[PDB]
Amino acid sequence: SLSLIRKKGFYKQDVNKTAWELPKTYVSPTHVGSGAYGSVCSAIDKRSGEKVAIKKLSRPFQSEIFAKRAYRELLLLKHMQHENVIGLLDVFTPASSLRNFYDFYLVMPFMQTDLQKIMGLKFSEEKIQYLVYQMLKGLKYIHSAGVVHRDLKPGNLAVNEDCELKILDFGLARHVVTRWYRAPEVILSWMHYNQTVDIWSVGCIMAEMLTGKTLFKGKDYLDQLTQILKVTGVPGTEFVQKLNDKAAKSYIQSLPQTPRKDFTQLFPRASPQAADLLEKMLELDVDKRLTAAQALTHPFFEPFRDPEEETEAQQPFDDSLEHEKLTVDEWKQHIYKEIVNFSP
Repeated sequence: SLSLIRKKGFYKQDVNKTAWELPKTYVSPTHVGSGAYGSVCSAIDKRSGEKVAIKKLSRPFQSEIFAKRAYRELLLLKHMQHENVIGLLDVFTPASSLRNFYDFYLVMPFMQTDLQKIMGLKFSEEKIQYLVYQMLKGLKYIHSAGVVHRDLKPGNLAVNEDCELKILDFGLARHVVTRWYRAPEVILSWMHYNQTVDIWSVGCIMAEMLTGKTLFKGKDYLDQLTQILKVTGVPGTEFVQKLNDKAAKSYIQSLPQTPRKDFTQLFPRASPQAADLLEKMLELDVDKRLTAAQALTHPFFEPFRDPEEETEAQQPFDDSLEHEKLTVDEWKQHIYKEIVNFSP
């Protein structure tokens, strides 16, 4: 039938030449940024005076790829409940029914910036301890739900002036590069992957926080990896045997063999505990590399460690449609049901 819900509950405003339609409680929408999949405004929840981030999905029903990604993102954001993992305060559409459903919005905690904006500056070790501790807590959590990031980089780590950290954009890897944060087994596919793909990235980010320099930077990854392995050395026959390719085998065999790792030449100014953690995270062998839960027990983190904060997901993340192909309309119908049944 006919209804006044929409006109009473929502207002329209142009922000960054894009039409936004928001519930009346969210005021003063201000452009923050844009990507391929959405755009973000900050707004004030007038009920409390608090700042939130609102993401308008960008034409999510233009293709199956976009619609499926929007679905999986919504599901992930709804499932995760951890302080170091970005989550949902609200989702809504202006539409009163499925018939009229074309647009939706995600409401999230506002974070002023991200680590990419700070890279190049040398961080004090206590700042590294606190920020990397938060990264690992967040990873422990998503990993416990069966979710991996797989594309962790400074741009994906939201931070504020108090060094609070949230992880963004996890679980969407299956849905141009000169600085390389992905695990070598992911970039070069030379070995089976596990959840410690994200621990390698933490290592690269921590290395960069320490020195001010990107660890792997240049046109060709393998050439940049070599520069480091020439200084650091590689693991032995137990590692080489796991390699899925004899050309990868020859590459590793041609590098210096070093029984015990020592990142002293690599990071001369790094404290002993920093260097030791770096060595255990920046580990080529995927079975030897620390998990998040293991890295959290490292003495590097003692000044900030609170085991109670190191939670796990109560339930595994469930996405039966992960490998499915549906039409745009079928993805839309699945998304709509998830918006309607949302509750904070």
